[PDB]
Amino acid sequence: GSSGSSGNIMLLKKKQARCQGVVCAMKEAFGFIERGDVVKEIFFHYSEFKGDLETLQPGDDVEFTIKDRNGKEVATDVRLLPQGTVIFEDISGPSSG
Repeated sequence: GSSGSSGNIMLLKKKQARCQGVVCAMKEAFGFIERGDVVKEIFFHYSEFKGDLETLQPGDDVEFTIKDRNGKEVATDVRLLPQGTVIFEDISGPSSG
């Protein structure tokens, strides 16, 4: 009997896709994100924004995931993006992401 309950072994977790842009609108309740290659924008609420509401300007790059929201397309679970030009360092490892 070879067929049965099997497990415990390497597991590949390759990334799928994502959508990011630039915070063009700055308000004390909600804002909008602008796209580069494409011209599609969405409405994101700061309440969902998971970052530093204290220091966010002028328009730090941000990420989001378009869902199948009924009515309009909004961005849920917004997460700020990393700095632009990366700088060398002495931290060799798997890194995040």
